[PDB]
Formats: sequence, C-alpha cells, structure tokens
Amino acid sequence: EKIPMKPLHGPLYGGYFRTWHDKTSDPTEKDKVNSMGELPKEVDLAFIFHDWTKDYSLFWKELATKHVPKLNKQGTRVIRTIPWRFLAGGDNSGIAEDTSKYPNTPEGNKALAKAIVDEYVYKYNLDGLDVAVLHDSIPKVDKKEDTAGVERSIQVFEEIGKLIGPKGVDKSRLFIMDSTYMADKNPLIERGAPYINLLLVQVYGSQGEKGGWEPVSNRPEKTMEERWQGYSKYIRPEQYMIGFSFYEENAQEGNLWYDINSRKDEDKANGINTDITGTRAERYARWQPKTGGVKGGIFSYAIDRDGVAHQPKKYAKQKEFKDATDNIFHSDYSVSKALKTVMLKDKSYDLIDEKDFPDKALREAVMAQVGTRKGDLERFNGTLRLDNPAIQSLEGLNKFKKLAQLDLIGLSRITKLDRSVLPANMKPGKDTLETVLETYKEPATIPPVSLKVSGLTGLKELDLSGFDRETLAGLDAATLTSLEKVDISGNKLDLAPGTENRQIFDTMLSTISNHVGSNEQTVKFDKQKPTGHYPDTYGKTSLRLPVANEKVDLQSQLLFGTVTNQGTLINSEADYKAYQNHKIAGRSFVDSNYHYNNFKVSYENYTVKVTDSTLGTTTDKTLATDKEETYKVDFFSPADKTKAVHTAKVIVGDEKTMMVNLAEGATVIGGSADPVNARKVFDGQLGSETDNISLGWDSKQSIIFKLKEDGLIKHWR
Amino acid sequence: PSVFLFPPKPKDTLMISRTPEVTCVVVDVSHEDPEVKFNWYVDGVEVHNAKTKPREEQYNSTYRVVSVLTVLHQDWLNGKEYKCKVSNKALPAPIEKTISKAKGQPREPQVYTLPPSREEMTKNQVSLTCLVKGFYPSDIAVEWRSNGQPENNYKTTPPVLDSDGSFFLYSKLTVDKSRWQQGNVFSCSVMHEALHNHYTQKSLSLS
Amino acid sequence: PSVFLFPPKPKDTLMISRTPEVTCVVVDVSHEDPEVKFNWYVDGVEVHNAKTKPREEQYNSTYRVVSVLTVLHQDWLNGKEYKCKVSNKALPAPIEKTISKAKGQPREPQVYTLPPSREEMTKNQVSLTCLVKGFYPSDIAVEWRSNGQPENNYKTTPPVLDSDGSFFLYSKLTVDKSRWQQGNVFSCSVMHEALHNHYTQKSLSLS
Ligand SMILES: *[C@@H]1O[C@H](CO[C@@H]2O[C@@H](C)[C@@H](O)[C@@H](O)[C@@H]2O)[C@@H](O[C@@H]2O[C@H](CO)[C@@H](O[C@@H]3O[C@H](CO[C@H]4O[C@H](CO)[C@@H](O)[C@H](O)[C@@H]4O[C@@H]4O[C@H](CO)[C@@H](O)[C@H](O)[C@H]4NC(C)=O)[C@@H](O)[C@H](O[C@H]4O[C@H](CO)[C@@H](O)[C@H](O)[C@@H]4O[C@@H]4O[C@H](CO)[C@@H](O)[C@H](O)[C@H]4NC(C)=O)[C@@H]3O)[C@H](O)[C@H]2NC(C)=O)[C@H](O)[C@H]1NC(C)=O
Repeated sequence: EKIPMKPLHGPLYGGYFRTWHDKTSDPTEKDKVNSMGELPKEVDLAFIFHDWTKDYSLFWKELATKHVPKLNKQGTRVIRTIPWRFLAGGDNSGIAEDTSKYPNTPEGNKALAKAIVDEYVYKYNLDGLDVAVLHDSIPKVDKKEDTAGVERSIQVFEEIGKLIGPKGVDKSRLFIMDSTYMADKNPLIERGAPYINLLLVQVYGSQGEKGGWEPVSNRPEKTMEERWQGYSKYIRPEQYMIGFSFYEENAQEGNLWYDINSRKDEDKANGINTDITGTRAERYARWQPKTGGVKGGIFSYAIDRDGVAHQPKKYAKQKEFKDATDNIFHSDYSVSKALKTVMLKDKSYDLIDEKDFPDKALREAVMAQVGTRKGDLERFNGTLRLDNPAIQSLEGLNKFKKLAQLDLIGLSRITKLDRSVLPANMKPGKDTLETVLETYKEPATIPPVSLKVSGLTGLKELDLSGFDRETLAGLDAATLTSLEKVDISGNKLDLAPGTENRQIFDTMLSTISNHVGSNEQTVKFDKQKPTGHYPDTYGKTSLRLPVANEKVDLQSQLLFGTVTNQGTLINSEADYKAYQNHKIAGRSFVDSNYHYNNFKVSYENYTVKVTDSTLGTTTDKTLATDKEETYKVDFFSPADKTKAVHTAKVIVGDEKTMMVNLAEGATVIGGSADPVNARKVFDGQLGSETDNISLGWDSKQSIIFKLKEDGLIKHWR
Repeated sequence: PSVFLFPPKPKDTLMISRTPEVTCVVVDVSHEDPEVKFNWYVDGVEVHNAKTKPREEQYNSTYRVVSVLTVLHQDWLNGKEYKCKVSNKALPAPIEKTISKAKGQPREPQVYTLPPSREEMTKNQVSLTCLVKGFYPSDIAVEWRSNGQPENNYKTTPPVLDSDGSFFLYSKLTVDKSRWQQGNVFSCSVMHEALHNHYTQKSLSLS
Repeated sequence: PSVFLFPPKPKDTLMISRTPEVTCVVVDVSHEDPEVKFNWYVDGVEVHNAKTKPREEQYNSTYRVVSVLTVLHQDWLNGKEYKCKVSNKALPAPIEKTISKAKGQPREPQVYTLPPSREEMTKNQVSLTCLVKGFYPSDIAVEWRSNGQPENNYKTTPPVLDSDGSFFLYSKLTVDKSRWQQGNVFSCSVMHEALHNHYTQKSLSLS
C-alpha cells in the first residue's frame, strides 16, 4: 500500500515522462525502448504526461504494479498531470464531460473533486496531482473559450485542495500546478495559492530565459525575474520551480527551444549529446531569484529524451526531415542526474545554523517567518517581526541584505544597537547578487529597511551613524526607558523644532540627561543631510506688477519651495541659513558641506503656460510687463504636463477680468462642414497629434452654430 | 525579416469623420536582435507620428512587429507615396516598402438597385441586389440601410475588373419577405472618391 | 525553392469531356542546380503520368519549373489527396505539398436571373444579372448564352462567403439595349457538383 517516504527537502528536480515512449505503452510500436521505472533517485518528481497511449494500455498495469513502488523505494514520487479542463470543461474534459452526473453546484463540484482525485491519484496509488493551466488546455465549448468554465475550475480547484495538498485531509499526496501564464494573467493563483505544494512555471527557450520583447517600450517583457516577481506574492520561493525542455522527436516550428546542446552538422551519425555545459538547463539549474528566496528546483519536459541532442537550427525549416536526433534512444538519464548534482553543489541550499543566529528564539523566529536557507537571508524582502520577548542576542541580522521591514517589539533584554547587529540595508545600496542567465546587450536599488523600535525597556545604547536614514519614524522613544547613549550622526534627518524626528529626539534626550547626562561623548547627531523634496501646494498664488518696461522670471517669482520629508518649507537661501542655525546643545546638526545648493530642488525643465485676459496662451517664463494685461500662469512638472502643480495670477497694471470662451460647447446647426469635425473646433482642446479635424472636402468650408450662453463678445481667435 | 506594407480601408479614406491607417507589418523578425526602428516618409517628408502596435499574443515561432501610421485623407487621395523603412540590427541595411493609391483617371460609379427574382419570391427570405459598375479605382465601399437604420445581414462582392477597364461589384442584402412585401425602404449607400461628398444612395422598394 | 500546388479548374472537374489538371509550380528554383524531380502521389498511390511543362517565356531572374498532372474527375470529386513532392539537389530534403477538394456537405446552387435596373434602361447598354447563392463548395462555373450562341461580353464575380456558411456570386452580362428590348433569350448556365449532370440553366427575357 502507501509506502512511507521522506518529505520534500533541498533543491528538487522534476521530469515529465511521456507515456507513449514507455516500452509497455504500445507493443506494436517497437522503437519505444524507454521505461518510467528507470528514472533514478536524483529525480524527485516523476510526472505522468499522458497522450496517444491507449485508454486500456498495458502501461497502466506496469505503472501501478512495477514502477510506482520501485520509484517510491529509491525515493521518487509519481504524479499524474491532468489538464485545466478536466476540473471544468466540455471538449475532451474526461470526468467533467458527464455534467449530469457531476453538476455545476456547490455539492456537484465537491463530488467532482473526489472523482478526480480517486480516478487519477488514488487509482494507481500515486503520490500527487498536477494541474496544467495553459491556453492550450483552457476550458472550451465547441472550440471556443468558455467564461463560466474557467470560473468553475477555480471553485473546483479549491475543493480538490480541501481533499489533498497542504490544506487537505490526505496531506501525503501533493497538489501541484504548472503554468505558462504569469501571476497577473493566470486566475487560479489567487484562489488556489495555499492549496498547492509546488508551482511549476514552464519557460522553455530564450523567450522564457531572456523574456519576450515589448516593441512599444523597446525593452524586455515577461522576463524570468518578472515572471516570479508576480508569483512571489502568492507562494513562498521554495515552492517555485522552473522548467526546461528536451528535444522531442520530429519536433516542428513553434516547439524548438534549443535548451540542451544541439547536434553538430559534422556528426551526422551521432545524435546523443549528454554534455550539459553551455545549456539553458544548466543555467536554469544555477538560477536563483534576486529577491524573496531560493527556488524549489527545476524540472524537465520529455525526460524520456534525456541526453538526446537537439536538431540543428539549420534544419528547423524543413518539416519532413529525418535527423539522427529524431531517432529514439534508450536514455540512461545522465543529464537529469548531472543537473541534479549541479543543484546540490549550490551553496545557498545550505541550512541556517547557530553560526548565523546564535540565539534560539531569533533562529526559530527567522525560520518561521523568513525561511530555512542561508540564501533566503541574501534575498528575502519582507517583514520580520521579533515580538518574542525572550531574545538575548541579535547576532547575524547583518546576514539580511534586502530585508523590507524589521519590528523590534518588547525586546527588553537587548542593550546595544549598531551596524553589527542590524541588517546590511540599514544604509542604501545597489544589488550585490549576480544573475546566471543570458540577456540582451544596471543593478537594482535596495530599499533601506524600515525600523520600528518600541517596547525595548532595557535598551541602553543606540547607534545609527552613517546609515543615511530619512526619518526617525518607528523609534518609540517613550518606551525606551533605560536609554543612556545615542548616535544619529551622518544621516538625512530633519531635526527642527516641531518635527516628529525632534519630538522623538527630545523624548530620547530627556532620558539621556537623567542617567549619564548630555554631552559630546554620549549624544551624537551631527552632519545631517536632509532630503529636499517638492511641496504639494504653493502659497504664492498672485503677483501685482507695474506697467514698467521690464522683464520678470515667472518661475522664480511664483514657483519655489524645498520641503523636507518631515515638513519644513525652505523657500529662499535665507530660509536655509536660518535652518542651518538650529542650535541643539550649542551646535547645529546640519552638515556645513551640505549647502543650500545641495539641498535645493531644481525647477528647471518645468513648463509654464501664460494665459492672458483674451485667453492667449504663451509658454515663456520671461514675461514682458510693458503692455498692460492680466495673466493666469500655470506651472507643470517635467513628468505630468497635463496636470498643473501650481496656478498663479499675474496682473501687470490694472486688473482685467479673465475672458471665457463662449463658443466652447456650441450647438452646430448647419454649414458645409462635417458636423462631427465641426463640434471639434469647439471641443475645448486642440486635439491629439494624430487626430483628424478636417472640416470638409472642399477648400472652402462653413460652420453655422449657436453659443452655449448669452454674453458680450469682445474678442475672437 | 519580411516587410508587408498595407493600404487604408476605402471606407476610412472616403469619410473625414473616420481615421485611415497605413499599416506596416514585419514578420520573421530576428529572435536574437528584436529591435525594430520604423521610419515613415510621405514623398520624402519624414513623419514621426507613427504608433508601434503592442505585441499581440502569438504563441511562438516568429515575432510580428506591426507599425501603424495615421494619414490625412487628402494625402492618400492625392496619391502620396507612403514609405515604411524598417531597420533591424540583424538586417545589414534597412528594408523599404512603398505604397500609393491606384494611378489612373477616376470614374463615377453607376449605382443600380435590383429587386428579388420572380422565382425567389416563393422563398420565405429574399435577396435585394445592388449593382455598382463603371468605377475606378477599386477603392470603394458599399452599405445597406432599411428605413435609416443600418442593415446587418448583407454581403458585398470584391471589385471585379470589367471589360472596358473599370471595375464593378454587387451587394446582396438578405432580408425577410415580410419587410419587402410590407413596403419598407432599403438604400444601397455607395462611397467612391469620384462622387459628391464621396457618397451616393439608391433606394429600393416594392412596386 | 518555394512550391505552389494548385487545384483544377471547376469547369474541368464538372465536365467529363474536359480534362482537369493539378498544377505544381516551383519558384525561386536553384540557378546552380536546376534539376527538379517531381513525384506525384494520390493517397499514397504514386503515379508516373505527369508532364513537366516547357519553360515559358519568363523574364529571367528566377527559374519557375511547372509540373502538371492529369487527374480523374471522380478522384477529385471523391476528394483524394494529390501530393506534389519536389526534389532539388540544392534542397537538403524534398518539399511536399498536398491539396484536396473542400471537405463538407455539398449544397445546391439556387440560380436566379435578374433583369436590368429601372434606371439603367435609360443607358444605351444594359446589364443582365445572374445571382447564384446557397452553394458549397466554392468550386463552381457560370456562363451566359444568347439564343443558344455562347456570349462574349460578361464577367463573373468570385465566390463570396455567405452568412449561413454557403457561398454566392453574381454574373454580369453586358449587352446592347436593342437586343434586350427586341426580346432575345439569355441563359445563365451554372455548373456545380450538386446538380443534375452538374448543370442547370435559367433563362432571362423582357416582359
Ligand atoms: C508554443 O509553445 C508552447 C510551449 O512553450 C511555452 O509557452 C511559450 C509561449 C513560452 O512561454 C515558453 O517559454 C513556454 O515553455 C506550446 O505548449 C506545448 O506544446 C507542445 C506541442 O506543440 C506540447 O507537446 C505535445 O503535447 C501533446 C500532449 O497533448 C495533451 O496535453 C496537453 C497539455 O495538457 C493538452 O492541451 C492536450 O489537449 C492533450 O491533453 C490530453 O488529452 C487526452 C484526450 O482528452 C487525454 O486523454 C490526456 O489525458 C490529456 N493529457 C494531458 C497531459 O493533458 C503530445 O500529444 C504531443 O506529442 C506529439 O508531438 C511531439 C512533438 O512535439 C512528438 O514527439 C510526439 O511523438 C507526438 O507526435 C505524434 O505522435 C503520434 C504517435 O504517438 C502520431 O500519430 C502523430 O501523428 C504525431 N503528431 C505530430 C504532430 O507529430 C507533444 O508532446 C507541450 O506539451 C506543450 N507544453 C506543455 C507544458 O504541455 C504550444 O503548443 C506552442 N504553440 C504553438 C502554436 O507553437
């Protein structure tokens, strides 16, 4: 019966064995000399990819009796691969064809879930189920995509997950899903994320490795990284598994990936290439995500074609070509075993030990939240909660290279805090990891870790020097009772009166004076370099000038301001010189090097639109004031040209009331011009670069129209 | 890499409310170097108002980079040479393709509506015909409409080359016999560059 | 080298007196090695009764080796797969092309003759129409004849796909108004596999 087997551990290697290449699949076909029992111990998962093989083939007897126990003995699980449409569909849906037996109801899908599992998993005493969510296997009705069928499969997938998998009664059997779709595109990932053990993305060829191309962007899309990136939200990284493909015999265009090494045109006789060097599979074996954690492993397709060389690219055009590779060979599964050992050689799959985290409560908290690998520390970019109070030493937090957030909650026993016992990304930095995939022809920026320190009663020292911290948010100073030393020098902190940082600093400083006084040795907070941002809104919304023969720079006059991350508006250089002289303990915090010019944000590249009283637009900062006029000056960011950041009201001389276009919204009621394009001369906008506002065909065209409102017309344009 | 420049729809070029497009498809694009830079000219006047269409969901095999260009009606009808210069890194030098309107003396389409056959009156449905002959060039569009409301169930034959040199075509409007016998109006709406406002109608009803 | 297998003329396959041909053109043939060996199969049954056509005038540049095969009518109408296996020395392995009759339930062509339009009666010439609809497959042939004598000046539109799934087409016979008003007979002679003797006529005259 169900043989006991050790759980899934380390890097895995999958392999879809094609049934019709088995020797017992069809005795008439004598060329098939392979067997599914010959799969070695290196192969963790052995998927049963069934087609062509007959319904009542001799393979099914050989599978359940001879193969499954042999594989389970050595340590290899057997999994059945059903398509998407077996869960819900009509066209070739196997079990779901009989809709009268298994209806589309709450109870009906629960009966179908059992029927699927029993027929596929438990029938031959297999060790898991696999669902292939592809466009090739998508639920169709009369060779047309079915909307209700896809919505049914989702619900069925949940019910099957209640039977087998992690959240099932029978957890011995695996529940797997394989997908060419991406996370955002595939709809089952959201619903059946907890219900699966492994996800098997199929990314054959350079289209998978390098990613497709976006012509409008002229940049790569759906890359290997971007593929995972979406799935990272839904599943853990150790569940993820990538797929390559071996050469299928007499393969045609649209199914030639050239993953494993091709045949040499010289070597006409030889059609075997067990060498794995310079292959896509070998690179896939070595590939690890840049964030989140290490992958679960890789898998092959048509593992029965292990070691078989790929048909050259030259002969890819000619359909009827009998190459040496198109012959069938008795594979000894050298590549599978080689690629497995390559993944074992990977050092990231080394477990976390006392070397990394001496403290047990920390080491257990990390294992629960983050992961159980050394590589996970280099990658993981999520929250890490250290709420457990019984924690002595935070040694080896520097192992975390890309941690997103760190919560220190109720950790009284902690005393000192410095770069040693904190993440590496306390300060900013670029990506240190290196990819092992091919590409076309810049390392990613690592966000500084968010630090919430609250409830640490027995915390004494606190060093955050040279970390370039933007704020002091998170530091609950009221709970830090036993505080004595502090160091926040060489950061980008706005420590001005009234700021949240100063409130935290003052609450901290009052604790320092009590215990060991306040001085240069205990307290440090010098040489700050606060980040200068753009303000949300602006105050200077008007400007009355004379009718002088002079020119004025509207930008400098109207558009100015450099807010901080806390919220201190520095408008002029004088305001900064005042800011520089925020003396705390008889010395300023701001660096002397960090002048106003280094802090100031540039308002170059900002566009401007000067609408005069007769709605006459002009895009020039240098406004002449020689003529009497009233203006509405709108400013726009280099990013967003449509939405104005600020609007002003310049009035050279006596104010004139701003006119309004009475034609805008005019009811066209005649003229030779086309009524459609006639309305678009009163639309309000000019039009898109590639619009069409041709009034008519003839050179002369007329428009008869009525105004929207009554008024006194003083001007037209 | 192969280039395939295509002309605008006749209906689009003969109606100013609609927007005509000169599509430039590129098939068998290099998988290694998939960068494609399109350059668009109109009698030498290079325009930069094109729009590369998003990569459609072809399964595998060959990249197919489309590039559309919105064009002025007058420019097409005047017969300006729209040139699509494709530029690929794999390609040693750019592939150019040029297209223009059919060059020849335009001719007015004589539009004629024919009623259902005397034999077809026995059937529960009937076929209203619209002959359109003696026109040039082949760029033409035809539409039916019953009592103002645009018709659904009709089909138009391709422009066929006539003996004299002009083209011709028919358009079959399949309707129920009820609406014919009751006495509705059905109007064949031909559209050709050699018409008043590129438009003309011929009504058809029972007698 | 590119191969282009072509079906027989509809008129040839629907008349036993005429002889149908399955042409297999080969273009862009190697200038270096111009030897082309055609192999002809009919559901595997290799036939050896083909005839390589002489090199037509041609305007240099690229060799175009045509190969004709005379076929039995019944074999075509039954829908046997005619396969043209081209073999060139430059070509690494032979290019095969296969063709057969359209697979689906045949349907009878409803033939209807329509007289000239009421408006066209003002013109010195008139257009006699012949609607042919509701037929499948597209393999069809149409001819006019006035008082027995085969007509010269007429044109037939390609088979156009109808809404239901069948095809249809029109045929325009341009004649003088004199012969129409005088009261001659003109007969639209449709020919389709789903007819009696693959043949049917509909006469047309003044009333
Ligand atoms: C585009 O590429 C993708 C793959 O790439 C992926 O997507 C792209 C976009 C990128 O993102 C990549 O990075 C990414 O990796 C293609 O998807 C693959 O397509 C190939 C075929 O081109 C498939 O291989 C074939 O698989 C069929 C199996 O078909 C079953 O399984 C399908 C998947 O579940 C399912 O959709 C089918 O409906 C079918 O399902 C079965 O249905 C029956 C009946 O209901 C049921 O009983 C079964 O239980 C059920 N089984 C399953 C598992 O669902 C297989 O049959 C094919 O074998 C033929 O072709 C081989 C060569 O490719 C050849 O070696 C074999 O010998 C065999 O050839 C036939 O042999 C018989 C004799 O036995 C002979 O009589 C025939 O004449 C002969 N036929 C031919 C044509 O030679 C083959 O193995 C992949 O499985 C599939 N990928 C995956 C992961 O499944 C996509 O199709 C490509 N599209 C285009 C347009 O190019």
